[PDB]
Amino acid sequence: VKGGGISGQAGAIRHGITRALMEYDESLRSELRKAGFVTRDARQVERKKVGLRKARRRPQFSKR
Amino acid sequence: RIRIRLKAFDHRLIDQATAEIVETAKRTGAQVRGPIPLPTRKERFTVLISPHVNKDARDQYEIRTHLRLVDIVEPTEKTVDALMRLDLAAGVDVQISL
Amino acid sequence: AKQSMKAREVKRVALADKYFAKRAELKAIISDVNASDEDRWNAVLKLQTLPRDSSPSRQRNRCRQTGRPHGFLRKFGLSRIKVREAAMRGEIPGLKKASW
Amino acid sequence: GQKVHPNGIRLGIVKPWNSTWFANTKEFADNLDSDFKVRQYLTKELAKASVSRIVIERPAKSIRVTIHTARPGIVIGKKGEDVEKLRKVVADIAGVPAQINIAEVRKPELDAKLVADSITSQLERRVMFRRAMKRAVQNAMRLGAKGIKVEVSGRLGGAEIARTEWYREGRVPLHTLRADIDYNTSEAHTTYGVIGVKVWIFKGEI
Amino acid sequence: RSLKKGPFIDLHLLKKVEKAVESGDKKPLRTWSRRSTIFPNMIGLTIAVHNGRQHVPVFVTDEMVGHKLGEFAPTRTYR
Amino acid sequence: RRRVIGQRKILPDPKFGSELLAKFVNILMVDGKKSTAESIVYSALETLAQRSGKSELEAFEVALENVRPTVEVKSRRVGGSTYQVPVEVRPVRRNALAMRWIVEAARKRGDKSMALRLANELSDAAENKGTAVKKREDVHRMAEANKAFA
RNA sequence: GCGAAGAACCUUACCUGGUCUUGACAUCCACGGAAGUUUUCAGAGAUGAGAAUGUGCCUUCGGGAACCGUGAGACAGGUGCUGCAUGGCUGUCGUCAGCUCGUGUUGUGAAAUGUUGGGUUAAGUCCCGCAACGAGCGCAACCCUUAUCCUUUGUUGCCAGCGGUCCGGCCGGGAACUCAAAGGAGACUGCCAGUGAUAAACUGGAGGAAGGUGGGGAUGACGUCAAGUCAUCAUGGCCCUUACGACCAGGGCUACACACGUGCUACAAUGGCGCAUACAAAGAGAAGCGACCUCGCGAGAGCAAGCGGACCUCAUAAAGUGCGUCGUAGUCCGGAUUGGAGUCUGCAACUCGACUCCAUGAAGUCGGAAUCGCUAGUAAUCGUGGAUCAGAAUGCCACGGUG
RNA sequence: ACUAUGGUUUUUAUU
Repeated sequence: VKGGGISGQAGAIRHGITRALMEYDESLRSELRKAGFVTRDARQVERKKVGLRKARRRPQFSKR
Repeated sequence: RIRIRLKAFDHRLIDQATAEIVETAKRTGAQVRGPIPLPTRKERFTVLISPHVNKDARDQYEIRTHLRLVDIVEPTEKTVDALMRLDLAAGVDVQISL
Repeated sequence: AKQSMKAREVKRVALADKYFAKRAELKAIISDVNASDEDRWNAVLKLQTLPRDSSPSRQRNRCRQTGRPHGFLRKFGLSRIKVREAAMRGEIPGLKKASW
Repeated sequence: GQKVHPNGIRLGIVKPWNSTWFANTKEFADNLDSDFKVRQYLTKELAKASVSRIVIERPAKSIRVTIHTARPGIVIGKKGEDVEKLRKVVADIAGVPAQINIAEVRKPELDAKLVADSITSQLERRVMFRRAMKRAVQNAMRLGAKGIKVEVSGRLGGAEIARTEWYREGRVPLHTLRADIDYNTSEAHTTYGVIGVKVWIFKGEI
Repeated sequence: RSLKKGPFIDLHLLKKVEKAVESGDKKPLRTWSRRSTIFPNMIGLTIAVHNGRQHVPVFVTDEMVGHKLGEFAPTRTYR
Repeated sequence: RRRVIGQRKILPDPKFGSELLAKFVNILMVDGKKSTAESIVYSALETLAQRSGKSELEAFEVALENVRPTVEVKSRRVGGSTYQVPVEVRPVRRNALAMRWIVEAARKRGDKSMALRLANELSDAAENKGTAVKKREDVHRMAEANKAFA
């Protein structure tokens, strides 16, 4: 393994182990099919919204 | 190891040299090295949409990097001077390398 | 913007042609102080302030598209208040959208 | 304004543009100043010569233009050399020697800028215009339109309110991303006030 | 202080320092020199320094050298 | 407005062996280092267990079973008057709440490290003890202010 | 923290002495001469005098042209005033689903109707149905993009397979895997079964780049407020024109009689202090970014490699983690307005810039009733860059780490 | 509904 943070390296290794078990046996190509370990997750970052510094915590700026 | 990488700034002006970058290589010699993938820089600019106040919204624009290697594969000076004083496209900059 | 300001906007480089635009490549070699107690060149740096309403710093461009000196984009030759309308019209070399 | 303009984002993506040239950062504003001033010159000389668009190119140490018209004969004029008198002005504005040529545009009553030039006169003269608008629509729908709209704003019925009067056929959608709309704005002046007229044409997607 | 090796010198005042050598009794002269410094080889004549609406007469002592003419002619009436 | 995408469920904790502890390391989460979760497991399992609960299989779970919230109060109208009306606590909140309130008293001791100062107040919850038990006891007293309705 | 990603002069409305009047920038009747190049004097300078030297190559009685300067009358010029005058630009309820027209019916008539009812949806969304029948505008749909596939190309990258090896991507060179583009495909409740007015619509399974608005965005109905803007302009009024125009040399715009809307860092100890360490993008870079190295406590300066950026540099990301240490205290906490002393740039840093080293260690013991933000890569919480430009951002915008 | 209970904001150029 090379590149990126060690908690992402771990996630790429569970994918690699599942793809290697899929090369080993015709029963593993079934028993691992829907386990979710080759099914790429989406925690996809939203387009940065003006005029917020970070994410969704809205600044006060209101009274008057 | 001498390189002559071509850089464009308008994507429609490098769409005029798409064949001539291969014909130049087949006219100067026989090996073709024009094409190359390379990392693209987005070269982004972001701007306000209201001329006054209203800093609540901004819109994004791009120019990107369009790059072709060209390269030199011929040692003969009557061909090296034709590649070092070369023409292919308009609105361009050329990166000479050692 | 006043017509007097629209004229200063060009006059502030039209004589810099003679004094700075072909001389200021030597701003560290000829135009910079080097001697202590006994200068030997020996009063030539005053010739850099001899022309009227004109200096290497006063070469400021302001903005040609609109009457605002601030809010200019030098790499596209436009003001930020007109650059969208011009980039939608396609007038700007190389600058475009898709989209974001 | 409100409701998306065909000269706005609709032209800012995937469409070709009439000026096609480059410039370095040390003189970029005079390159944009000349592009405006040469087209502003030519579009006013040819104001009654059925002109629609003008393209601009900048070859090395030169400038080159093409003028698109539905009447080449009035633009090329006497002896077939009446465009040469235009070079001497645009070469002063650009600072470089100028090249000029023309091109014939087909189906004139299908271009929004030449259709506007068939109806602005009727408002300027203060004459009956509802059949001029029927003709403007029916001639475009005969030539090859898939939709057309025309709308007048100013002095209608001698009122003081911001009221409009129109004629349409085939439906011209503006909120469609791909519809490639041809849109002209026109205005006339009279001893009873100014009168505006807008023309929108649809021919197909992309 | 310094300025770019050795003291700042200001020329439209200096053309009088060159003649007051040979100094004497005269009226205080109007001067627009506000960044000029009070060094012992540039001082010699009576002067009135500009404040942005008037010229005010100013005088210096033997124990001061690290100062500028504008500090003897303040531009504020206060409030 | 009832249209929601949250509404998450829990499963038994892999190291605490219980559904009643399934949220124990996940509450009041801050700055993502998750250093309490790594420092609270096994390293307090024989120093919290001193006098309460029978065997390691309940001697930590007792600190979430011996202390019980039973009632929660909010003002409501009945028959012709307003009262502080209680609602009786269900099994899905019976055990997984009272460990959310000891973080106040655990910040009045001068006691070192988050896991060990928290477990020292949780060690008292196994015998129904605590400093300022307001969020359990002051609502129980208010749920005795009226005891019959309509 | 707005116009403005910068401000000594300049910018600039405000303002004070000097000063020009057909105007710094024009057009109409006229009009002088190489465009250029040096240099002197009064004066703060504007300004006013000059003192000298440039005439191409053609060629017709001639005369060219950049830039300067003139003879009459109209005028020129104006961050002067006026968005209750007009075109353009633009805000928000709201990205809410709503607003209406032609003809028939009813009523004497303003109008009422349809758009209401009945299913259903994010949605006047989709269907059913009536004295209503038909219809436009907006809604949803294109496109941008993400999980995949088809396809092509490869150094300055990456470096396995092949030969040689300063045994090293090092020399030849190539695609293990992967970085890396540049161009196309396609999703339709389509298929299966259940509910429903077998309509519309809703709910599981099969197989998916993505299901049943897949996720995230763009667009701004009719209008409200006669919404802010002549500080970009256009352009009609009201006014100034030996001036409120244009300038030189300087005050300011960073005043202070005294009040608001927000923000940051601490009032500890999942906190500080010291030492050694894991793993990121993204961006700018020839008066630029500056390596190796020396000098000073340090800003920064010096010698000086690379060079238009997958290359060299800005520039050993920080929190996180280990190993040592300090303790429940106004503290090793906390760092503030003056004080001592340097560095850098420039016409010039007292008033009016930014960085750096020393001394002080104040106030701060959780705020006066009272008030406010956020529901999944969200709350949390710690770093990083850039525009301007001779001279610097506790801002603004963008990108990651951890959740 | 157990929220025991309540007053102003100029006539005058305008929506």
